Amino acid sequence: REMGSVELLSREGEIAIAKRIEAGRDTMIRGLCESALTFEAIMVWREELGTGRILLREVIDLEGTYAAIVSAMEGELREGVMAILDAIASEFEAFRKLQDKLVGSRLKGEDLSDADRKAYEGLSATIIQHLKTLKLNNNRIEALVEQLYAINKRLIGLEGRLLRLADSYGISRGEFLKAYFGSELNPTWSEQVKAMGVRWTKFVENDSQSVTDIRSEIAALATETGVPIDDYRRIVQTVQKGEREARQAK
Amino acid sequence: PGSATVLTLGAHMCKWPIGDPSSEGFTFCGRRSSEGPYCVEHARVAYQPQQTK
Amino acid sequence: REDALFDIYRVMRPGEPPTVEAAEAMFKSLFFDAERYDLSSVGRVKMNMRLE
Ligand SMILES: [Zn+2]
Repeated sequence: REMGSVELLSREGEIAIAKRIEAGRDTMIRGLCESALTFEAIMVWREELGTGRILLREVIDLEGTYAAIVSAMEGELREGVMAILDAIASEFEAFRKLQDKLVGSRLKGEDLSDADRKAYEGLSATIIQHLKTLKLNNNRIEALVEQLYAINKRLIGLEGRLLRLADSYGISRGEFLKAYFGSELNPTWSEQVKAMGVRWTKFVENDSQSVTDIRSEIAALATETGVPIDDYRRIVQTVQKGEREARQAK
Repeated sequence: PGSATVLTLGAHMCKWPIGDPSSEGFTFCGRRSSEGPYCVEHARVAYQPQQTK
Repeated sequence: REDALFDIYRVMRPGEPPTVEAAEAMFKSLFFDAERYDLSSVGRVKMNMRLE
């Protein structure tokens, strides 16, 4: 009954569903190859590969390499991957340095605007272009997606706890994200956000003053363990959206 | 071509793909197609029209 | 007749959703089909004797 009265036979829409799955995979790959721990983990893991680690069949699919171009194809793709890693090592190091500088500026308060963001974007774009054209496999992609989902679940739990602690009198849950997106650099976010509303002062004093501090400490501890803050959130969000679209198409 | 990319796809919107996902320009319709994955005509053509069984 | 076919389909197969042509095909395969409703010649002669 569910199959019949509810589901409709997709006639000539198989190719459309395949294209939708391909688009979802493209979205997931684009969200993965960005300035976060995924690009660093895929770059650091690929640094050991090629010479003494698994260079092919575990990082980049052999079919995807020569798809647009067995023994000859294996050695050809291996040398190309090694050259790409050797050329992108400096870009990945610069991107990691820029991410560390941005995390320090966000944890201290000072805004790094003297070309720091420009250098970070320039170092991240090179790594993204190198990873996208590398045609990597899904083996490490699965672990990266799992780590991103775990980090996103932890962040969502922390945000929900903060919302439940701050929404006692007259606060809501949807405003917590809007407040933390623009009031995350300063450590006294709950103190410098008391512009209007009497419920905010009561929620910040004796209501959630310790909950907000615990959430900020957890976020600071999780930033060093993996990807930093303010950059990995949107990355995991877009990768989760792509995975959800792919699962819906399937 | 459509008016919505693969990222700005919200709920109650068309999802019929146009073009090649591995190409440069690949977007969807992105119109009022609530209560259905695709739009009216695309869902009709994809849902095995003239259903008599 | 469509309502009667739907009722017959619901009685025979309540879980399956009755259709316009599906219900008409069910009754035909049940009684109007000699492949399933294989009434022997003795049955037909007994019917002809009971009711002329
Ligand atoms: Zn459409």
